[PDB]
Amino acid sequence: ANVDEAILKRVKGWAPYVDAKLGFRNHWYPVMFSKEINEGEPKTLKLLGENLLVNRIDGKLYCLKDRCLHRGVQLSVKVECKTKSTITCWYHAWTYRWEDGVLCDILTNPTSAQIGRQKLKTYPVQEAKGCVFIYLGDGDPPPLARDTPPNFLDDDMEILGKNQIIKSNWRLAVENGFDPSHIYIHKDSILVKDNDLALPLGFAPGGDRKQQTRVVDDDVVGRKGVYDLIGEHGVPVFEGTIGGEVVREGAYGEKIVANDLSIWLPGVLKVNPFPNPDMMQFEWYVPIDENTHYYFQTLGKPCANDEERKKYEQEFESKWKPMALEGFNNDDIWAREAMVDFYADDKGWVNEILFESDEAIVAWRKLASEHNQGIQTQAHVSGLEHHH
Amino acid sequence: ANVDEAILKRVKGWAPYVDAKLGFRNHWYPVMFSKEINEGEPKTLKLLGENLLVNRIDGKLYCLKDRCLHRGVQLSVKVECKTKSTITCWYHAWTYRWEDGVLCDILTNPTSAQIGRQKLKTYPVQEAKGCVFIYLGDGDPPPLARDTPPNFLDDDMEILGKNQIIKSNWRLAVENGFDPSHIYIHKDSILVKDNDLALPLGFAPGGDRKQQTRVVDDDVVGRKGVYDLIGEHGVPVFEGTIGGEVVREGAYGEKIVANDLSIWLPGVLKVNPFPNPDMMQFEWYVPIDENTHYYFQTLGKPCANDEERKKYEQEFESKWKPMALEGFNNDDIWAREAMVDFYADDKGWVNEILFESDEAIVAWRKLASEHNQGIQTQAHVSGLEHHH
Amino acid sequence: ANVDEAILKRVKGWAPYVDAKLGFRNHWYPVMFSKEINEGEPKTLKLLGENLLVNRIDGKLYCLKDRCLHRGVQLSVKVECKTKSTITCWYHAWTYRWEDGVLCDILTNPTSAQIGRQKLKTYPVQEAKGCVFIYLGDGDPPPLARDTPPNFLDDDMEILGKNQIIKSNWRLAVENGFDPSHIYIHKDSILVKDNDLALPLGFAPGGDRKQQTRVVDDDVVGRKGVYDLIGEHGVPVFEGTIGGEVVREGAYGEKIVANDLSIWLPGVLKVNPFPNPDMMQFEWYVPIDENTHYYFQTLGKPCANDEERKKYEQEFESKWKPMALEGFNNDDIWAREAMVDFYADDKGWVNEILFESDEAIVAWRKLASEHNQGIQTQAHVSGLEHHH
Amino acid sequence: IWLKVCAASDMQPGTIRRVNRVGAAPLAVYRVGDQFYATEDTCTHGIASLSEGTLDGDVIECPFHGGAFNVCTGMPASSPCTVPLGVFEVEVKEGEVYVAGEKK
Amino acid sequence: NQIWLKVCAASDMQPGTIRRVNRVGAAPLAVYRVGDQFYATEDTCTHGIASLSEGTLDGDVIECPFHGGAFNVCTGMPASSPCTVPLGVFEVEVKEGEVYVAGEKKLEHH
Amino acid sequence: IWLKVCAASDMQPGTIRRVNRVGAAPLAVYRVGDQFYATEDTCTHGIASLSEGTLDGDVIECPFHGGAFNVCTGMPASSPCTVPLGVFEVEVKEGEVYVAGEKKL
Ligand code: FES
Ligand code: FES
Ligand code: FES
Ligand code: FES
Ligand code: FES
Ligand code: FES
Ligand SMILES: [Fe+2]
Ligand SMILES: [Fe+2]
Ligand SMILES: [Fe+2]
Repeated sequence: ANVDEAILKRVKGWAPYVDAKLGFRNHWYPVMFSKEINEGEPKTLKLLGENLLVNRIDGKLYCLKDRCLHRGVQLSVKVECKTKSTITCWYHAWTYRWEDGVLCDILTNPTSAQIGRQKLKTYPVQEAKGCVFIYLGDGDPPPLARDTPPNFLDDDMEILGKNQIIKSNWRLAVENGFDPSHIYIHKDSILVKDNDLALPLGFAPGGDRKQQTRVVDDDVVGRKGVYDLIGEHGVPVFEGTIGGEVVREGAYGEKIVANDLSIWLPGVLKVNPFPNPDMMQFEWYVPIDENTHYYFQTLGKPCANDEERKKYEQEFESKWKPMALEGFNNDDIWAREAMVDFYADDKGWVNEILFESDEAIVAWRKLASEHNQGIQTQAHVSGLEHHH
Repeated sequence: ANVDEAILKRVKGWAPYVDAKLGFRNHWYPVMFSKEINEGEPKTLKLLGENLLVNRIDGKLYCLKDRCLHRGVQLSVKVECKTKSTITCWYHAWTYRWEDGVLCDILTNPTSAQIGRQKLKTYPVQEAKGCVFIYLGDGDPPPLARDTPPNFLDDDMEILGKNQIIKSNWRLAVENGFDPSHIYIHKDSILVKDNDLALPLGFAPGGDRKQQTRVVDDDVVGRKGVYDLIGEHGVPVFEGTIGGEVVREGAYGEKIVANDLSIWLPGVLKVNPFPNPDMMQFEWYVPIDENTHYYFQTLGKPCANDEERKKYEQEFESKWKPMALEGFNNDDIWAREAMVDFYADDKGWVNEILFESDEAIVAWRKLASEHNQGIQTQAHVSGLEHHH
Repeated sequence: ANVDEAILKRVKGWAPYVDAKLGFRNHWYPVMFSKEINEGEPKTLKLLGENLLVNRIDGKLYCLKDRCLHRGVQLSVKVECKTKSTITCWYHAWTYRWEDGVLCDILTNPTSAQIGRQKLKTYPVQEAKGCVFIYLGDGDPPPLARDTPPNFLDDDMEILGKNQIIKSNWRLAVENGFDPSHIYIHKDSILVKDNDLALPLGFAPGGDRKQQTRVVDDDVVGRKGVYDLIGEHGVPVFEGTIGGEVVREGAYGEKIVANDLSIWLPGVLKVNPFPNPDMMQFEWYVPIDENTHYYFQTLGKPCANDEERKKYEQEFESKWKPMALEGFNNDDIWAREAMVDFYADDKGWVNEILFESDEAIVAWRKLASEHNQGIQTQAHVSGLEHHH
Repeated sequence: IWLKVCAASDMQPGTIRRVNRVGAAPLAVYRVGDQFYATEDTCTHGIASLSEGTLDGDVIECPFHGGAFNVCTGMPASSPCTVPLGVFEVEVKEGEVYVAGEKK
Repeated sequence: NQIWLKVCAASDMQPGTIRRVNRVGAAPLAVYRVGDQFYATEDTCTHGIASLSEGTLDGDVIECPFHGGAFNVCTGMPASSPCTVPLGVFEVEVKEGEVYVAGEKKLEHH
Repeated sequence: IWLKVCAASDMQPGTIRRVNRVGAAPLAVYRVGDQFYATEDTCTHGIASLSEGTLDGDVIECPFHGGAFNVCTGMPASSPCTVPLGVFEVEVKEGEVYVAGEKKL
């Protein structure tokens, strides 16, 4: 495990989750957009703490661990693709096939007994909706749909987005996204006014605990997640008061959005409808290492033809990206960064003082602890260890 | 504790002091000047490793821990004082009263069972002589006089000073200030020459070790400190020799200063008279974290009316501050910085080789060990721990 | 030990070497060139983690540990050499003799009982071939020849060089230098074409394991090292292939070089002949701290007279240094740096997957583990510890 | 004022039962051996239900963060809990469990 | 070379010992004696260039002298990290108290 | 040549007794079982008084940093001490302990 055992013993309700500082292994993760990786142009990235290399050959994507088996250097320091189906380490020329990672040649010693008897780690890669997903796991991968929110893969759903590296552990990002009451930080977003949005300040919960969410563990595709139903029995808060006096009010716009929120393993949020009544937002918080994550944002809007796809793209570039993805979510970024210190020593998982709306987050923590496909560990990064 | 147990076991004469890396809890500490904080303008700072917020409401100062009870973010990332007597967290709007830290409201859920059932940590704050003191401790505070050198609070004593952050543990600062032989570093100071001060290179001890210092175990107000008496029976050294040859001379000025020197818990030096015959210097070395401290300097002079105070204030700005506080004490700053490496691994507390004048330092280490009111620990910072 | 006991237990063939993270104590090490240290101008440097001061007095070099015995400050912060044969600490004026480190005076207290009783650590210093060597060890030093490669000290051998600090543990530098197959990284070096060199891409080994090297531990001078004889039975690679197709060719130049390679304790390589058939290269990888080393480069060429020494120097500045030392070796620098991460956690020493030519590196590891004169430890840096 | 909770036999030793109260905060009835105790059910450190925690002797450990309380005094036994639990007097008469109306 | 290679007499090997078998034009083999039974694998560790015959045998598990990795001498399967590639196993038989090892490795199990 | 320290009975085995001399640095007398020993009182590593330390067998531990010396040989027993302690001749006669004016030659 990655956390002090004394702390894990304390969080009995979700120890696996608290231990998953590096994220969950054996799940699909988006890491870039298709148009960002070009033919024969190897790109480097770090996922779940592992340095990876991705390349496009004859249109298809291939993923190799960016670390020579020999002396452990990153092949990317000086890329040497001497043939189209292989890559040669710049150090002693050990050569591997992108297709299966097999060490097929060694230019410095053609007679070496290592030739054909070593294999560099490879990971499945798949492109869908213009997004590049890497299965950071072992063995045959499950269907991509299992690790994607409902409707993301619909035939007509046109996906557009933006991606960046954010300085906070991935879980802080996930929790902030699925946090019902964090809506308060968005009260002054330009999107609220500029898009006539109705947005309350928070919620006065209603009904019992079980009614606050809907745990999905029976989906046929196998996706595991949780729906935030705080608004089904709760009273929306539009007048914020201190000592009984109104000090702040919510937004009374006409457009009703974000009344269908759900978080799904390995860590992707679905906001529907948002940022407009005819759109959806799908965002991932991908673990890069213990301190950072990819904030993979996508906005989906059904389009029936190339004409509507072009129109949507133009609206996206001129409005949605700057007004919503940035104008609205930028506050989410520094919010995540603000929780770093409290959880950096792993003590925040014990000292946090939660309130009613956090029931949604607790549900997520439990689901994640029970249905994740594996805990990434530092040994996975350096090399698994085991003594007879 | 805060230090390797193997080390603490070795320093039997002052283990608590060596363990007090983060400073002593339950003492008053000056952190800024009254003029630095205005009505309704919250100010942040870190004291003994704790992030704090100070505000002035209706002229009176209040101090709250700058950490929300909910998700542990600093309230100061985005200040929201929505009513004169409260501060609202920017994240989920938990609202606290500056007066007692009670969670009086939660805008995102006015029906929360947490309202009125939680309390943000508060610390006593007091202004005296234009200085802001914070009692970084628990329970009812003792009189401020207990933690201040004699005469600092005298009715006619006019106090003027300067404050800044220095990169060295607070203890290194304390020991340098109370170090009888450290005056060697001041041999070329502009103040010595420009103010005709008599300053030897050091002292040849006289009498017994017991006569070298005078410890004050109790006072009218419970003060705890040590007086440096090396000059009572010691022989001032004005000629420095190497192999019998004179290589350096002390300063043969006519002004005799610093004949009365004492260090007091929690860590404040009193030099009288200094830098001139009719003046006094009181300086604190306040722990900010294990690697830094506030070097809070003040110069006091009795003044019977507004006329003398005005004059003094003019002289302070035009002469004393630039010639003494900076021109003299600046050398103390890098001297403190020079000892950091040796004590950074806590091994200097074992490997140091002391000589006679260090009796003063030893006396302070024992006094501090025997009379401090508590050892600040990292647990105080993150949250006290204990299992039944 | 400097490394996890679990790892040392795993590397049964060279545990002392793996543990020698800070380098081997009790060996001579070059740190600068004679012309870089002037009469009466003390120079600082860190060797094996220890801060040292080197000074020239009456043309002879002396070395004192750059750490006052009193409060552990570096004397070099403010150098005070008040008499020709001494140095006085800027803090409390403890004075030491350069020749024996004895505390001979204390300006702040000429009557202290410490005078004449304490001694600052001194290290032997010797100049040879215009290079400054320091014996980082205890007791009377062995002949410098023991820690130098054959011919370096030859009377006619004119030595010229360059030195700099590189960001990698010294061992990664040594192994990269003695690595038979790393020659691949130099395939595009300007020196190759510009000096018409013959340079293969690697070697197909031939013969038994023992024939791959010549271990030297029967040297009358005490020298301990290993010769790389991979070329005696191996077939050099000049046509690199992938899937049978040639993708790279070695250099078919006329000048034969680097056929006589040897590595010697404490960590100095001898390349002969190189960079020209009438020259030799001697380079040290000196430990500064666990993350850095001095890359001390020297090129040697017999010179019968001043006229030849001058012409040699001219070609050195105009050709050898820029085209070889830099033009050829610069690639070795980032190669060393490239191995830092894999070995930083000490796990690389277990997970590395070696091949045939690494037999030379294995031989070196064993030779170094068996014949080093001591393992430098952090305790040597802070102050030896024992309850014996 | 008193509220009939249940028959003493309705609870096995070392178990906990949550007692809901319309228009009021839930309560937790703990059975320590043959003894019965009652406190507020919601942990004073958050929103966790103590009735879903672990009872060790007369000390209840919260399921969320490992904080703990002495079910007899309501005082914190383990961090991070700091705010004392509300204790309710309890009496068993004729094998029947009764809990006081208000905390005391 | 040939089907069965004569190694030595079963009596020339004490239980728990290892013997390296060098072959003309081929990689060396290592023969292990576990009690009164014999097994064989390639002598070179699959993780590097170490000779397993120079390692330590514990029961039916051979530990490599280089990095501590290990293998089961009967199956040739890795028993301890960092080893991950299986060893080739060569059948051994005793004909008239004489130990013989196969010249070709066994073909993949299950 | 000799200074009267105390009666051999005034010191229980395993105890230390400081001896203040006029015009000179203090000495320390240790009783290791039934035999007595003496050395300087000041630790060679600083300004601590070994008489305020802890005696374990024939080894005295300094209260300041844990350094130690063998009270018989005056040789360093534990780091950080490195400088030998001066040893002074002790003599018991007629049930009384005496210490030599100067340290042993
Ligand atoms: S490090 Fe890649 S071939 Fe050697
Ligand atoms: S972190 Fe302050 S109200 Fe939620
Ligand atoms: S630190 Fe050098 S003389 Fe005090
Ligand atoms: S909610 Fe009970 S110990 Fe935190
Ligand atoms: S060579 Fe055998 S474990 Fe590495
Ligand atoms: S003064 Fe005695 S060990 Fe340091
Ligand atoms: Fe948000
Ligand atoms: Fe000073
Ligand atoms: Fe090289």
